[PDB]
Amino acid sequence: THTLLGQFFQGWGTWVASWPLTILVLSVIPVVALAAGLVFTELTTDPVELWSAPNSQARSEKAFHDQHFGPFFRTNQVILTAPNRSSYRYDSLLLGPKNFSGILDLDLLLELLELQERLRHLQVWSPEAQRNISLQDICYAPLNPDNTSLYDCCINSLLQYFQNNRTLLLLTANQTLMGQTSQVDWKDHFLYCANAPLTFKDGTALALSCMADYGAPVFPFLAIGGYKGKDYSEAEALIMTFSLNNYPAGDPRLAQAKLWEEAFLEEMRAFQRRMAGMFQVTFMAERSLEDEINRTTAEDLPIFATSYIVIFLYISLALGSYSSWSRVMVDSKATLGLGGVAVVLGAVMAAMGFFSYLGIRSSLVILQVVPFLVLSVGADNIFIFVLEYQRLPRRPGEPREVHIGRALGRVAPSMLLCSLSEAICFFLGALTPMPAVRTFALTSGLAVILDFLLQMSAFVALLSLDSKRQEASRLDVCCCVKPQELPPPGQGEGLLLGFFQKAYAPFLLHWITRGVVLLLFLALFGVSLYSMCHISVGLDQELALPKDSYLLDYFLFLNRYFEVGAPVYFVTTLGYNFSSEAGMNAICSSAGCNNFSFTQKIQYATEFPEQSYLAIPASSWVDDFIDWLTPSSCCRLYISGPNKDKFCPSTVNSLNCLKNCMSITMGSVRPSVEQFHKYLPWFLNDRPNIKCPKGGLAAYSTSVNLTSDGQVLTSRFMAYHKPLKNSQDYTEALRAARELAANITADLRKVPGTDPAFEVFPYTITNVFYEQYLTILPEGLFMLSLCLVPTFAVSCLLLGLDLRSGLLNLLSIVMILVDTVGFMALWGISYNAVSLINLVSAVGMSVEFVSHITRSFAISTKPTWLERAKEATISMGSAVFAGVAMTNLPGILVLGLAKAQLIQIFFFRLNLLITLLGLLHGLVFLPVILSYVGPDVNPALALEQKRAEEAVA
Amino acid sequence: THTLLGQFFQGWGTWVASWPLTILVLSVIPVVALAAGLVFTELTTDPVELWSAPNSQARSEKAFHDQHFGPFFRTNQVILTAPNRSSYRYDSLLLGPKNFSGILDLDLLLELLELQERLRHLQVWSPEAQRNISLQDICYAPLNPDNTSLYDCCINSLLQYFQNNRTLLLLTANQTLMGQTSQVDWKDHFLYCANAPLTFKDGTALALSCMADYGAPVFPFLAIGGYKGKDYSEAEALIMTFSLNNYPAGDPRLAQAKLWEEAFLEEMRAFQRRMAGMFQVTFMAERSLEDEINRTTAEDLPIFATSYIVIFLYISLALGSYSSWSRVMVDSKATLGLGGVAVVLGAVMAAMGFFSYLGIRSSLVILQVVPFLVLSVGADNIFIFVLEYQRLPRRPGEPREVHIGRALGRVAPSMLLCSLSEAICFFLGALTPMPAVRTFALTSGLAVILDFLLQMSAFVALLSLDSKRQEASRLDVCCCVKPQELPPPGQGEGLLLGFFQKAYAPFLLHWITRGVVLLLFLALFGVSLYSMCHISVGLDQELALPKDSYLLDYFLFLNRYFEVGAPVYFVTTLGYNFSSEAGMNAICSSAGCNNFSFTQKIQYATEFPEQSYLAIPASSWVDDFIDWLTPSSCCRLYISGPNKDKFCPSTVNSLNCLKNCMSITMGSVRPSVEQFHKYLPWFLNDRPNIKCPKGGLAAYSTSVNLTSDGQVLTSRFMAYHKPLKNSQDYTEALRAARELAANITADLRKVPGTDPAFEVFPYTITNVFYEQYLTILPEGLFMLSLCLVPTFAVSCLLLGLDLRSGLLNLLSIVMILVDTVGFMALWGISYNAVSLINLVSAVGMSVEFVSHITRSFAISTKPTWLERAKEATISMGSAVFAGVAMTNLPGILVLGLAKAQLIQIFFFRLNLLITLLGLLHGLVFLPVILSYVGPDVNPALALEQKRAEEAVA
Ligand SMILES: CC(C)CCC[C@@H](C)[C@H]1CC[C@H]2[C@@H]3CC=C4C[C@@H](O)CC[C@]4(C)[C@H]3CC[C@]12C
Repeated sequence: THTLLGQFFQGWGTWVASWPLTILVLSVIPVVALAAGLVFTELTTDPVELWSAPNSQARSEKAFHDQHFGPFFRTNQVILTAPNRSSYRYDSLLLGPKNFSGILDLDLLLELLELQERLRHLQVWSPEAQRNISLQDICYAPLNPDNTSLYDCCINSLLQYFQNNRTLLLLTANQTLMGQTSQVDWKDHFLYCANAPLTFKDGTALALSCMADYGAPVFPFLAIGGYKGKDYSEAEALIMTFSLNNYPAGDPRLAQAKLWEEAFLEEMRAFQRRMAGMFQVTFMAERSLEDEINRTTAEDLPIFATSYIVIFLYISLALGSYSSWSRVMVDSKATLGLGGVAVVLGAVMAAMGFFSYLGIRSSLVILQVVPFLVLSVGADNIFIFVLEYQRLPRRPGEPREVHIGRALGRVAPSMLLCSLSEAICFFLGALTPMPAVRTFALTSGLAVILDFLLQMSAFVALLSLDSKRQEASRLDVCCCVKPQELPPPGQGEGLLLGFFQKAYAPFLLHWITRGVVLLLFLALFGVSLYSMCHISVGLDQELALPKDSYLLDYFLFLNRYFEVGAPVYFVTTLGYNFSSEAGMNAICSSAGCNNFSFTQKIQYATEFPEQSYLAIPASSWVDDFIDWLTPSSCCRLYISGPNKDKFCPSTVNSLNCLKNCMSITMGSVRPSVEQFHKYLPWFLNDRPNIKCPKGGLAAYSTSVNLTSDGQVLTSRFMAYHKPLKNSQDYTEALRAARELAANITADLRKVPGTDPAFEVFPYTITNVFYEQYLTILPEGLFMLSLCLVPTFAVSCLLLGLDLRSGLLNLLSIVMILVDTVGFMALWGISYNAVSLINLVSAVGMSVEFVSHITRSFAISTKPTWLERAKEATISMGSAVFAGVAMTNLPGILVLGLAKAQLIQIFFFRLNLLITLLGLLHGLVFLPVILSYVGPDVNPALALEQKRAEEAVA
Repeated sequence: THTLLGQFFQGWGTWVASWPLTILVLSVIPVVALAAGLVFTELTTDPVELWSAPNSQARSEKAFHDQHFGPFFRTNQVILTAPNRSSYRYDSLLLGPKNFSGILDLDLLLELLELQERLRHLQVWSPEAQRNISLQDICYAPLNPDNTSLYDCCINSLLQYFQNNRTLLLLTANQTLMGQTSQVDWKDHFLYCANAPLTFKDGTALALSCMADYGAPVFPFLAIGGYKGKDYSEAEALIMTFSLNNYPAGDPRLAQAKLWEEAFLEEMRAFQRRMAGMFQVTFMAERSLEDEINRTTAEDLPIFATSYIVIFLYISLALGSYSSWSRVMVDSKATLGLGGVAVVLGAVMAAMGFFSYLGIRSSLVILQVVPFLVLSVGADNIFIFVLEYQRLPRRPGEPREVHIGRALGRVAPSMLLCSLSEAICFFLGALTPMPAVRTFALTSGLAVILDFLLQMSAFVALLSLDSKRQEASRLDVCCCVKPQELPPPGQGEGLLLGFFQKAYAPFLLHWITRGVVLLLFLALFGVSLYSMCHISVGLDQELALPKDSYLLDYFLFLNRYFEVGAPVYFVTTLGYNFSSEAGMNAICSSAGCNNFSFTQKIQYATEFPEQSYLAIPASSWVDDFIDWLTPSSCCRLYISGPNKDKFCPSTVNSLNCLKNCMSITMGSVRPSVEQFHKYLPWFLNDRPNIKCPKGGLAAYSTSVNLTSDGQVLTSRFMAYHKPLKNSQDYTEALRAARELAANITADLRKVPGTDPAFEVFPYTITNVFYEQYLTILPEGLFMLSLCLVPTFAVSCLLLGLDLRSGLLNLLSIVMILVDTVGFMALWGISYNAVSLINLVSAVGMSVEFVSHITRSFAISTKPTWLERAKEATISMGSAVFAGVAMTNLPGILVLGLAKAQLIQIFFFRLNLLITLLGLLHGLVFLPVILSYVGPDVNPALALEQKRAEEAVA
C-alpha cells in the first residue's frame, strides 16, 4: 500500500511540477474565495458563551432560574484598605473594651460617604437613546422595583447603617448607664448594628434606624471584611456593592448598564488617583473581566506577526546550502520560505473564513492562537519535502519535473500520515464541552487539512518554479538579475549531515551512551508516572487576565478579605404543595415543624464549613412567613369601612382593623390552604416597618414565583458559600452543595402530593464555569485513548509498517504523553479543556518525531542493527531535528511574550514542554530502542521501491 | 495556447486513467457530501414569490398598499350558465317590453339560493386549532369587521337583492298603474335594482331593500355577466363571489382560510356532480392556481425518469461497435452509458444540494426541468470523448493509460469550451427579474460546472476501468464471466463513418447541393428575420395549468362572460393636505370644485375603454363625503342632553339633535380644517340607512388610512379594468393606468402644500406579474448580446482559432438564434423569462454544433477546400450528429408528454426547435460555408500538435 501511495503522489507531483503557474492560480482562487469570509466574523466576549456547554446541567439550572426568578443581578464592588493607619482602643460601655482597626476612623468613612454619594448622582450621555442614563433607570431595587429613585438602589456599604447621612455619622449624645455618663458615638450604633442587622431602633440612648436607606437589613459580611468571628471592630476592609439590574443580551438597558459600568470605572480610577497615602482602593465592574480578557488580543497580536517572520527567516536560511560565499545570493531559498509562510497563512485564513461563513461565533482569544499551532504543525511537511528533494541524486537524463515528482513520491506517505494524525487528533479534541476549545479544535483541524491540500499542489508548483530559477542561475528572490559571469558549479556534501555523521551517531549509538540514555529515559518515565498523581485540576481565575490588570489586585483582595463568597440559591422546582400542612412542616425550622427539615439541614450543614462549603444558613421565607402570621400586630383585617374583606397594612393604627390576622393561637401557626393563598401575596409585599420588623418584601419579594391563580411555581433559598479562593474550592463547593440538595430532595419526595420530578438544586452564579472539573479526568483520559488508537491504526497502514515497529511507535507516543503530564503537574500548569486540547495536539504532533525515524529504520539493509540505527539517525534524524524541532521552537519561544497569563501558561509552556520531550525521545530514546529491539532487515521493502520509480516515470 | 491545454489535459488524463478506483472514490465522496443536502429543500408554491422581483416597482407599490390599506381580499367565484334553457319574454309595465334569458328562471335562482345558504353554514375541522373553523372567523366583512356573523360576510350574488330570503323571491303583489293592474314579480325588483343599485326602497308597489344583506350595494357587474350595455334581462351568467379576509404568510388564519377553500372546492364539486342538465358550473378558489401548478410535478415526474433511460439505452447501444454477432455481449458499452447517466445525475443532485444548503427556496417546477437540460448538455461531452478515444490508433508499445490520456488531450479543449460557453450563458441568463428563472439558471449553471469537473476525473477513471475490462475480453456489464474460448479479434472501420464517407459528404459537398443549401439557408434566415416582427410578448394564464384542469373552463368563462376585469386602486401616497380647500377641489368631481380634477379625469378616461383600460369610473370618497355634509338630515349634532359636543347618528329621530351638521348653505359645501377633521371619522363609520343612503362605511370604511391625530396618511380610489383576456391586454392595461396616474400627479403636484414626493399609482392585484412585459424586449436583447460576446471571445481563445473562423462561428450562432426566434413567433410560442432562459441556453448549446466542425476544418491539410470540408464533415460531423443531436432529441421527444402546457410549450417545443436548427446549420450550412469562404491550410496547427504528444507521454 505504501509503495502505491509512493507511485500515486509521484505521478501527481510529476504532473503539478510540469504545470506550476496554472496550478498556483487554480489553488490561490479557492483560498482567496474562502479567506474573503473573514469580514463575516461575529466575535463573542461574554464568559457565559465561551466557557459553558449550553446542553449541560448547570446551564439548564441557570435557564430554569432565569425563567422563574429573573437573571442574577450585576455586582460592582470597591474593596478599601488603610494599611498606613494604626489601630486604636475605644470602650463601648454597653459591650465592653474593643479594639477598632485604623480603617474605622471618622474622616475615612466621611471620604467613603462623599465617594458613594457622588457615585449615586453619576450619569452618562448614552448616545444610543440620546438621554442621560441615570442610576435609578438600571440600579437593582429590592424594595419598590417600580418608580425607583436614587434613594431606592441596592448600594450596600458600612454607611447604610446611617442611611448616608453626614449628621447621623457626626451625631453624639450623652448616655447615663449604671450611674456613670459618657459620650455615645457612631461606633456604638455600628457595634449594635453588626451583632443584629434587623433592628429599626438602636438600643443605646439613640433612635437610629439600624436598617439601610433603601430599606433592607445590610448584613455585616456585605459592609466589612477581614474580621474573624464576631470581632467586627477589628475589620481590615470596607466593601461597597453598587448592584445593578441584569437583563438578557437583546435588551438595550444592558448596553446602558455597561455604559454606567464604564463611567463607574473612570470615576473609581479618578478616586484611586486622588487618595494615595489614605486608602488602597481595589475596584472592578461586572463588565471588567469581559473587558480584560478581550483587551490583550489587540495589544500582543503584533508579537505573533513577529513569530511568523522568525519562522520565515529560519526556513529561508536553513534550506540555502551556502558553501561558496560567491553564489549565496543565487541559491539561498528566500522564495520557498516566503511561499511556505504564505501557504500556511492562506490555510489558516481559509479555515477561519469557512467557519465565519457557517455563522460559528469565534472569539478573539481563539483567532489569536489558531494560526501559531497550524503554522508550527504545517511548516514541518514543507521543510521535510525540500530536504528530501535537495538530498535526491538527479539520475542522468531525468528532467527536473520527474525529479520533483520522485522526491514528493518518496516523502508523501510520511507527510500524509503526519497531516491525517494531526487532523484526526484535533477533530477528536473538538469533543470538549467548552464552545471556545470546540471552535478552536475544529478550526485547527480544518486548517491542517487545507494546509496539506495546499502543500500537495501550490507549494510543489512553487518549488518547481524556484528549482527552474536555480537551474537558470538567477538570484535568490530577485529572479530578474539576468545571470552575471558563470558562477562556479554547486556540488557539496551537506554541513548538518556532515556534523551528525561525524559527531552525533557515533556518540549516541556508542557502547556506553545507549545503556545510559535507556536507563535515563526509563528513570524519566518513572519520575513522570509518580509526579502525574500530584496534578491540580481547574483553570482558576487570575489566569484569563494579564499580569498588569487591576482585577489581579481585586481578586487578591476578594480571596484575602471577604468573609462569605458567592451566595448560593437552593432553587425548589415546581411540584411542591407549600399550601399543605406537611408541605410547610418539611421547610420550616422553628418549634412545631418536623425535625431534619430543609432549613434545619442547611443550618446543620453550615456548622462545619470545611466539609460542607456553606458559611451561613439559608434565609427561609416560610419561617419568616409563619412568624409574620404570629398574632404580634403584623397582619390584620378591617372589621368595618368601605375597605371590607381585605388586608389592613400594619403601617396604619386606626381602631377599624384591631382584629388579628388569624383565629385563636395556643400551639403552632399552621394556616389552611385558603388562609395560605390569602395571606402569602400580602406577606411578599409587607414592607418592614418599626411596628414589627418581619415582612416578605425585604428579602423574599422576588424569592417566590406566584401564578395568577395563587400557586407557588418555584421558591429559592439564599445561602452563602465560605470564601472560595482556588478552582478546586469552587468545584468541591459545587459538589458538596449538589450532594446536600440531593440529600434534601431524598427527604422532601417522601411528603405526600410532591411530583417525583420535583428537585432542589444549589444554583450560584459561577456554576456554569466550574461544573466540568467534577468529571474532566474521565472525559480527558477517554479523549486521549480515542486519539492514541486511530493515530497508531493509520500509522501502521500508511507507512506499511509491521507490529514490531508499531508497538515501539505507540510506546514512544505514550512515554512522551506521560512525561508531558508529569512535567505539566510539576511546573505548576493545571489540567482543564485548554491543557486537554494541547495534550491531544501533542499526541497528534509527536508522530512527526517518532514515525520518520521508525520508517527510516524499517526500510534499511545494513548488516547489523547498530549500522541500521546509525544511517536511520543520520538521514531522517537530521530531517526530523532541523525541520520539526527548529520550526516548533523559534515559533514557541516568541509566545513567551504573550502578556496574557492564559496563553503565557497553557500554550508557550505546554508546547515548549511537548516540543523538547518530542525532540529528546524521537532523536535520543528511539534510535537506541531501534538499535536494541528493532525489526528484522526485510529486504523486500527497499527492493519493492524501484518497482515504483521506473514504472510511473 | 490550445496545444498547451492539449498537453495539460493529456497529462491529467494519463494520471487519472492510471489511478481509476481511488479517483472514483475521491470524486464520489464530495458529490454525495453535496447531494445529502436535498433534504434541506424548502419549496415555494405562492405565485407572488415565484414570479415577481421583490426590489421591483410593482412589488414596492404592493408593499405600500399592504402597509396602508391591509392586503387585497381573497376572491372565490362560481360562474353558472344554463345553455339548455331557452329565453322567454316578460313585460315590466314600468320599464316596458324585455327579453329575459333562460338562466333568469325562478327554480334556477332557488337552487343557487340553496347552494349559497349551504355554503354560508359550511365549517371544517381544522386539526391545527382543534376547533370547527366557521365562515364568520375568516370571511371578508366590509361593514362591522368585528363580532362578524354568517349574515355579515361579503357574499355577492344576484340574490343579495332579496337578502337571501325565499319569501322575497316568491313574493308577488298587485300594482295598479295608469288604470291597469298586473302581478309585480321579483323580475321588476331585479330590473329596478340593476339600473340603480343604491336604493333602500324599491319603486314598484314594494318596500323591498334593493341594498344587499351584509349592507353594501351589490353592483350588477358582480351579480350577472354576459350582457352588453344596460340590457341586464339578457344576462347569460350568474356569478357568486365568496370573498375572504387575506392575511400575511405567517398568520394561521390564512391556513384556516385555505382549509375553508379546500372544503368550498369539495362542496362545489358535489354541486357540479348534482346539477348536470340544469347548470354548467365553473368554479375556483384563491388557492386553486397554486394547487394546479404544484399538482402535476408529482404526476409527470416519472416521465423524466423514463427520459433518462431513453438516453442511457441510446448511449449504451450507439458506442458498442457490433461487427461480429459473437462478441456483442463482450464489447457493447453498458458500463459507460450507466456511468455517464450516474455522473450527470450526480452533478444535478450536487447542484440542487448546494443550493438547498444556501437556503435558496427552489420550487417543484424548477427541480422538475433542471436535470433534463443539464443531462442534454452534459452527455454530449462524454459521447464525443468516447468516440475520439475509440477512433485513436493505439501506437505500438503504448499502454492504455497514455492512450486514454492522449484521447482526452485531443478533445479536452473543445469539451472545456462547450462547458464554459454553457456555464457563462446560464449565469448571464440568471439576470432575469423572476426569482423562478433566476434560481433555475443559477442551478443549471452550477450543475454544468460540476458535470464538467466530474467528466474530467470520475468518467475518465470509469472509461479506464471499462477499457481494462475490454482488453481482458470480459462481458459488457457483468465483468465476472471469466472469458470463455478466445473470441475472434475485434478490428473494424466504423458503420456511421462508413455511411457518412460513402453517402453524405459527396451528396452535401456536390457541385449542385452547395449552391442549393446556401440559397435555402439564406431564404430561411430571410423568412425568419421577417416572421420575428410578428412576435407576441407575454406568458398569459391558461399556460401554467395542465390541459385537464377545471381552471381552464373557469378562465374561458371569465374571458367570455365577465363585464369588468380586476378592480384597480389609484392609491394616493402620503403628502396631500385633503383638509385644505384646493386640496378637496382637485379630487371632487361635482359642481363647485375645479375642472379636470382626479375623479373627472378618470370619469373622462372611462369614456373610451379601448384606448384607456378602465370600464367604470372611480368611486371617490371626498365626493360622497361632501355630499354627506349636504344639509339633507345625514349629519347632525345634539343641542342638549348628557351627550353634548358629539355627533348625532342619523338612525335616531329625537327632537334633541335637529341642528344640521354645518352652517348656512348657499354656494358649495367646503368644510374648514377643524370641520373636516371633526366630520371625516363620523363619515367613515356612518353605516348607510333609509334616512339618507350616503355613508362612508358602505364602500370607504377601509379606503382612507387615519392616524391618531386625525391626518389622512393615504387614500385609494376604486376603478374597474374592462375584461382583460390576453397577457398583452393585462400589460397595456397596466401601462395605460400608470400613464393616467402620472398625468393626474402632474396636475395634483400644482396644489400648494403637496410634498413633491407625493405620487398616485394604479395598484391592482395582477400588477406584480404583468409588469416585466413593459420592458422585457430591451432586457432580453441586452442579455442575448451579452451572451454572444463572451462565448465568441472564449471560442477564439480556447480553440486557438483565427478571425476568418471566429466570424463564421458568430454568424452561424446569430443565424441559429434569429431562425429560432422566427419559428418561435411562427409556431405560436410567446416571449417571456422562460423563452429568454431557453434562447440563452440555445446560444450556449449551438456552440456544440458549430465549434467542432469549424476547428476540424481549421486543423486540416488537404490540398483543396472541398477535400478539407469533406474530411472535416466526415470525422467531426459524425461526432457532432451521433453525440449532440441524438442525445438532445431522444431526451426532448419525451418532454412532449409533460401534461403541463408550460413545459409542453416552452421546453419541449423550444428545445426541439433549437436542436433541429443547430443540427441543420452545424451539419448542412457550416460545411458548405467552410468549403466556400473557409480559412487557409495553415500547416503549423497540425504540425504543432506532435510537439504535445511525444513531450508529455
Ligand atoms: C484558542 C483556545 C484553545 C484558547 C483560548 C480560549 C480560552 C483560554 C478562553 C476562552 C474563554 C475563556 C474563559 C471564559 C470564562 C471565564 C471567566 C471566569 O469565570 C474564569 C476565566 C474563564 C474560565 C475564561 C478563561 C479563558 C478562556 C477559557
